[PDB]
Amino acid sequence: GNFKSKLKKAMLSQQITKSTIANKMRLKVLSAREQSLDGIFEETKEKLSGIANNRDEYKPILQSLIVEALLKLLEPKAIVKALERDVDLIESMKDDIMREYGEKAQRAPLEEIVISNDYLNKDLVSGGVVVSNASDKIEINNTLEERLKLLSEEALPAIRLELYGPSKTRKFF
Amino acid sequence: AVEQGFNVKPRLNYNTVSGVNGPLVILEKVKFPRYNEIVNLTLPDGTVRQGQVLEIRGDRAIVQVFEGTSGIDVKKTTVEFTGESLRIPVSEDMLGRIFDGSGRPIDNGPKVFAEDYLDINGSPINPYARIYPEEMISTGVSAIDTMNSIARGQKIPIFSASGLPHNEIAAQICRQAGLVNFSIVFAAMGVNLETARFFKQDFEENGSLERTSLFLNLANDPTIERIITPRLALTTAEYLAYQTERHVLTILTDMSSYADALREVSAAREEVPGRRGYPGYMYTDLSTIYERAGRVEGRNGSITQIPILTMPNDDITHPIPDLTGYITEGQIFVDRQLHNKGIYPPINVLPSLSRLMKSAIGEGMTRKDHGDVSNQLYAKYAIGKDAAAMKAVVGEEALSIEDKLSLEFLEKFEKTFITQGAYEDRTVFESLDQAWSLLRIYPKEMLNRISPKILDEFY
Amino acid sequence: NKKAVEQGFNVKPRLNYNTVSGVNGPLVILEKVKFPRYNEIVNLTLPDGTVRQGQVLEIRGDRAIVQVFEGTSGIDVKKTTVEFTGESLRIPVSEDMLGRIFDGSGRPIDNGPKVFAEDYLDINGSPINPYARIYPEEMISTGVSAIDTMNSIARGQKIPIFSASGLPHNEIAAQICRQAGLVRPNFSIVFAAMGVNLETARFFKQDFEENGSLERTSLFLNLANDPTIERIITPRLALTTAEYLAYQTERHVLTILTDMSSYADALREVSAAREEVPGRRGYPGYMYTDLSTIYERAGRVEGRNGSITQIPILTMPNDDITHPIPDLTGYITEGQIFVDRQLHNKGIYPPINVLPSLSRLMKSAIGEGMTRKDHGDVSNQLYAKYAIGKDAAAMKAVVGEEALSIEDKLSLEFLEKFEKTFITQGAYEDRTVFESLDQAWSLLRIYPKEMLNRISPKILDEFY
Amino acid sequence: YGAIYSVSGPVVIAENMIGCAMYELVKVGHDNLVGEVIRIDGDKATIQVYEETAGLTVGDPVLRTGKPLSVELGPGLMETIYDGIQRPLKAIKEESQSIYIPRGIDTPALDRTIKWQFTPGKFQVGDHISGGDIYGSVFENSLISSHKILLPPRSRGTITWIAPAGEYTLDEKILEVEFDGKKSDFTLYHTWPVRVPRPVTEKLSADYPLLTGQRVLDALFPCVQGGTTCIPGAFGCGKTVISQSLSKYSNSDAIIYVGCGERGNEMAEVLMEFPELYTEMSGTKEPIMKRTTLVANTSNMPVAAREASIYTGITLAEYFRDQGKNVSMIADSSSRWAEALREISGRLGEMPADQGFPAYLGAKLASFYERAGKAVALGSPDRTGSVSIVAAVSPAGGDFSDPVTTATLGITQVFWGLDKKLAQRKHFPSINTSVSYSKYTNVLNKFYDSNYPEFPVLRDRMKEILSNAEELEQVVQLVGKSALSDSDKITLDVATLIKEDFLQQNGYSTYDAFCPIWKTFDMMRAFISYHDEAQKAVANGANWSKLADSTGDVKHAVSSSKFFEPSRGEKEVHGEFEKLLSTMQERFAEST
Amino acid sequence: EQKNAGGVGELEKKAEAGVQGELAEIKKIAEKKKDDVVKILIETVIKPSAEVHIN
Ligand SMILES: Nc1ncnc2c1ncn2[C@@H]1O[C@H](COP(=O)(O)OP(=O)(O)OP(=O)(O)O)[C@@H](O)[C@H]1O
Ligand SMILES: [Mg+2]
Repeated sequence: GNFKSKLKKAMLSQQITKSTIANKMRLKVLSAREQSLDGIFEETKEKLSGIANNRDEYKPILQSLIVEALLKLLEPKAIVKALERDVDLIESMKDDIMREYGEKAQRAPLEEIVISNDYLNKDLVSGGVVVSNASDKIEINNTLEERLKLLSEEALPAIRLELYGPSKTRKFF
Repeated sequence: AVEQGFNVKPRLNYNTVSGVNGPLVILEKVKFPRYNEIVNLTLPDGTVRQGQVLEIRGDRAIVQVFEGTSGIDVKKTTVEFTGESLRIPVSEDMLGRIFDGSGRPIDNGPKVFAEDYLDINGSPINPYARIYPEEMISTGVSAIDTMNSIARGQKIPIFSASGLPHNEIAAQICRQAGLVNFSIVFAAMGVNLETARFFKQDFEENGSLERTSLFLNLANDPTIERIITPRLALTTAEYLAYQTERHVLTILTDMSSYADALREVSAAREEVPGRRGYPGYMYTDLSTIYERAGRVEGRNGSITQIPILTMPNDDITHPIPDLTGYITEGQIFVDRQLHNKGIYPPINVLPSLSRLMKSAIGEGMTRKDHGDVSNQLYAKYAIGKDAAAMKAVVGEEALSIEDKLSLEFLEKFEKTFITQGAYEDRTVFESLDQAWSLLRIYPKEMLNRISPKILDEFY
Repeated sequence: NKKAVEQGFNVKPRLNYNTVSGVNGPLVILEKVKFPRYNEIVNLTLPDGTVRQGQVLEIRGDRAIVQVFEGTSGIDVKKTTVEFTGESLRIPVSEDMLGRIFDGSGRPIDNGPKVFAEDYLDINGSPINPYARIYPEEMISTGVSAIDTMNSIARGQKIPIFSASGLPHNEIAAQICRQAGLVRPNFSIVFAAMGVNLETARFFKQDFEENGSLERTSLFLNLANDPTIERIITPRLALTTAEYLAYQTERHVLTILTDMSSYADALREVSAAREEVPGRRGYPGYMYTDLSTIYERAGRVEGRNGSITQIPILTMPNDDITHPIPDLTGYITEGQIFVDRQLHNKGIYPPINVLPSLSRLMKSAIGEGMTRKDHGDVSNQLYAKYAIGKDAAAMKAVVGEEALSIEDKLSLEFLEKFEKTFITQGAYEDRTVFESLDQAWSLLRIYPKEMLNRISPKILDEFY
Repeated sequence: YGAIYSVSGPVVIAENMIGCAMYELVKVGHDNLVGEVIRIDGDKATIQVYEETAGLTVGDPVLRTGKPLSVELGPGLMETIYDGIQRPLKAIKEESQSIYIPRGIDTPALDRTIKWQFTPGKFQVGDHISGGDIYGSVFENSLISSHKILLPPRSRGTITWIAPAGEYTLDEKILEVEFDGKKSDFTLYHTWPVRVPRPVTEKLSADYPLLTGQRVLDALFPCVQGGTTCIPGAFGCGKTVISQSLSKYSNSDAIIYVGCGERGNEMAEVLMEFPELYTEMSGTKEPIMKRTTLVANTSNMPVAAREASIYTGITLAEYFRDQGKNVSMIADSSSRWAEALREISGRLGEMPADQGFPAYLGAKLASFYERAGKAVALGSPDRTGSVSIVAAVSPAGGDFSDPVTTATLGITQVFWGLDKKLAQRKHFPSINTSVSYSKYTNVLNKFYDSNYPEFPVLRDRMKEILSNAEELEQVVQLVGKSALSDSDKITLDVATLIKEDFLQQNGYSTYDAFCPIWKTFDMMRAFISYHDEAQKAVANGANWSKLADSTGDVKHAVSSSKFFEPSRGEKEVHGEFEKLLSTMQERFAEST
Repeated sequence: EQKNAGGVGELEKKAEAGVQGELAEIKKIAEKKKDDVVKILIETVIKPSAEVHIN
């Protein structure tokens, strides 16, 4: 009887040993999915930086990326933080930005929009602008990197459906 | 075809903070604040803490910070409004994962590959779409399997106190809670590392990590996340049980600690308090948590909540146990007196109750004598307690023959029937046979609660 | 020599505020105040000309909230002028205070001159550095057998006296004052009255005069007629006087704080006047801190031979230890001397119940060099057998005297001869600690040698 | 630099402080009083100053330090006494020449003039050092030798230069660590916020017992090295004496004795007596004071500083745990910490919750008690420490229904309840054996089976004897003892003997100041063998009265076994006990 | 019993190889649909909506 009791304790350790290896291998597959997913987003960042390089194609990008952010602020004055590369482009498109904001919003076009002297980091921000309130208090990070981060955070289920198909376990919804 | 949408919504970074009273951060110049909306407080240090909006004025938006307000300033703290309520990324891969109180994994694994984002608060399940739980869970515990039966879809807490083996009893039920396998969603709200390690070891030894999800909000973790943990665990359980058709056994622990978190938030908000300072809406919050368990029409899954509630001063009249017993479908009462006597499990059967026992302990589901035996055992145990009081007060010789027989019944009921020890695994039929062995002490004439047909058949 | 005098020669004009934003309860709120302090004492001049003295308690921007000691009755917004002294309450302290009778607010009610102050000391004082505080390990032969054999009092102990309303706590406390002395070879008593009646105050004055201690006592009489707000500052004045006379004058001081229940009642009234927390039984949540500020000013300090011993006299409402005042007082102080209504009704003087009584400074100051080597064992055995006797008496009342065993009968006999001969003591009779130990040894010799399990066997062999 | 706007009690709402962080340390007033920000209402910022508020004028400057309340860990802590905010009381006294503590003294938390012998560790130039790794050790005193110098947590990088062996002060550079091209200079000491627990690699299930030295605590309700412990009880019950005895005679490597709301005379007693006592650890007789530091914040000290004292003490314990030592924090009154919290809350205006104690009291107590536990230190080399928190709760009115007591019972694992009935009648330790419980009896079975296999069985037998005697006394007190059986009389007599001789321990007597684990086990064996022999002899047919008359000598020998001084050693004391059982067995056979 | 117990815990290469197929399948799916998923993510990021708040 004593030997049988000792074997029971050893057997319970074998289950823990098998479970620990099973869980470790199970998280290996899950970490492979995240690593594969990170390749999707890292490749997207490379093309997002590539699209910013195309000066002609980036002109309508910064048209929307500024007016869309200004329409959320709904402030008559704004401060635009942007890369030093895009400062001239914004200075050229400022009138179009004012007209588009005044058209999309029922209010009059914003009184004064000024490009902040402090420019975005070249390594981190690869495009877009970070507009702000007149007092530089309420700001919207509308950069391409921030937009991609928001998308990668809040669009995961559709990426799952595209890549790994539907969920076999799921039955409703 | 499943419809999921790609969309990018910019989020305003509000630098304006005008109050960090307690665990509440008060903003000043929010544009169209949204009630019950997740915000991210980027601290001056750099770390971000999640927050939830509890009240909005014309321009203010009071935010409760889950990770606490320690280190929050006004000049360099920016609050980023996500524009949507909290949506935990749910997936069938959550089984085997250990999450924090805020849903962030702590098992040294990747972020959960979301299959869908579900609102934490959920929605009230349609009463017409519910199914009355009739399948009886044959928990190994004799004091439960008999005399207070648990069904698939029941919300039956464990009313315990400080030092009582509520963790051991719940872990025993989880080990052996088969029908007459169960996925487990374990929510830890402010329990100590001893209890968390016990449960984790308990699951690993029994092999439950293949099909369990843990939300460990330890005592070291911030106290406000005790509000968010049970909702996260129960929406994960709802996802599994309904959208996946699993049989989830949700085990909340320290619901008293959750209510203490509510009181801490309610006191900070300076709201009008209820009994013992608890919020006047604590009944509604506890009901929202508890009523997320049950069977649903069409779906082949169920949720069986067993929230481990520790009564603060072993008093069932406390607001937390009172409202929990009023909301839930019963209670398992762990007795300090029985624990002192050395009885395990120290389940005091008299205060314990199972409202679904009546439908789950009929003929066909179990033996035809379950209800009669349970009622007779209850009556004789009450008579035994009264006889013990009479022996304590008046002289023992004054006790009648029935009183002496009932004292003997109490002795053998507590010391042989209730006393079970871990790993015992008494089947319902074996427990009923042992209960009959207990009831065979009395002559068949004395057994009033037993119907004559059952008495003739089984005595 | 003393450089603190030179700071005295400095006149400082004080603002005279005619602005009173409003008065509510015992608090008067001032407005447009120029840089208020937090405890500065202010002198309100009422329209009738009488001058109350108050101290600010909360100071918002250009606003001060004064509570006056003599009550707010008669205060008018238009005519009252407040003078901001600019410094917290400071009793004028001198060595000539020994032998005087002052009032609740420190004013001399002795019909003599104002005290020729040697230094102005803040009544609140400062906490004594625990490193700079010596552990009191010198017994005090209080004469009383109970307080000398079972509750021995050290030189710096702050052991209070717990009693009910009608008990003779004043009679016992006066006995200690007239008999206080070291076991191994005079105390400068400092008496503070807080809300006591005229009969009690006159009894204390006459007892001090009769025993000759009045030449070494500075009484602070604050009777029931006196305003109920300055019961707060009266013990502060007494303890500041004692702290001076001990730590700067090298005098061993007895501090008697009678009717600390009345002091705590005044504290509760002050707290309930504001929107403060009610604690337990209505007493403020900071009552522990205030009672600590009072009691913890006793003790001996390093490098200074002066010592202060505190014998506060409480008044338990229902003779219950569970009441907040006795509970917090026993939590803060270093013991208690429990005066028993049951013993008083039985006819024992002093009616000290030793079981609720305790002396935490007995462990030290009881030993083989300070007292006799058998003192601790004898006291422990006496408590054990007296409690056993009380339990045996209860069992006798319950199931008759015949059911008791030989041990219970011996316990009853020991309790009878202990309460009747040992605790009982004349009001003017003092017993040396060695004589009290001899009587205790006789009481133990009632028992056989075997049953004495608390006596170390060497002591039992040597002293039986 | 802000300004003071409102001073009401120990809280100071200071205006013109936009940018102040929560719990950020400030300097309120011209004397630079130490305070922590609680609320930030706009530019206003309510501060709980840790000093005396008397004399603060509206308009006094308030400096913003920028860092939270940070204890100063490092060499020199071990034999000192602190003021709650880690101010050395000896340094304050020496600098001020006054028996008082002046308001605003800014003495360094650690002596800077003292030169410490430094011995560099296995690390050298170029080795990648991580947070919590030991890069050297210093000789602090004879007892606590090699006070290992730890790299601060959250500090990491490659070692650029290390100081060679020699003598160094705390301000002198000891190490230079390069992280991402930025050099960081490290000294012998390092600061740590008291609010945040010091990180550990992984906590472990505590298994080695904490030998308190008291018989009942060590046998009936044992505590492990690394587990929270609660000691409720009214005044005079024995919580302070139990705590001091545990600190004196425990098997812990270091003691962090924290007194919040305790008298200054208890601190004076500890400072006076601890150097006199000696320990047999480390192979030599060294004073107890060489391995115990005191955080003294008495009851008359500022109210708000009790929380700072608790947190400073627990952080010192966590530091000596990360050093791999077996530390045991001793908080003198968690109830007084809670009363300080209640006073601050009432002065602030928060909702009273229960009894007036703030609604966050339970969470704060849970976090503080969760700081404790056995754990593996953060960095290499691998070493394991533990913090045992044995905190004495002080219920209001002597009732265990207080909110502080309820929260403490909910969070802690060991509950040493004290009954005032036994606190009177000199029955110390006045442990209530009916309500007290220890949840480490299950885990301690490994140690018991390894060293004293019969210890758990004997403890269970004594517990059931005590329970049976409690029931018998309850029935007898109302129905007399004229109907008890012989077995009932034996149980009552043996349990009265146990209460009078075994359970009660005179901690101030030489024989019973410290009853070690082996002596306690042997005396449990003696008492249980006495009870078993009496039961067997009476069951054989002997009348209990005659048996007691014949075996009074054996009963006296058993009851006087406590007088065996443990200083004789395990061999001598156990030799006498083996003869005690043999004589008792013979005197029960000859009588029968 | 001890000899049998030791063999059970050594078994990890089989478990590692079992998941090795899953990693290959994940890598294949990623290499197949990277173009499509990255292109649709790019379309979403590049094409915003100038939408004013409803209120
Ligand atoms: N183990 C013991 N052995 C001997 N005497 C003891 C023991 N424990 C307590 N005592 C005695 O009882 C007294 C109780 O004082 P103690 O400091 O223990 O009180 P406490 O319960 O901690 O009070 P407080 O709540 O006021 O801090 C001691 O001063 C001592 O005289
Ligand atoms: Mg104490």
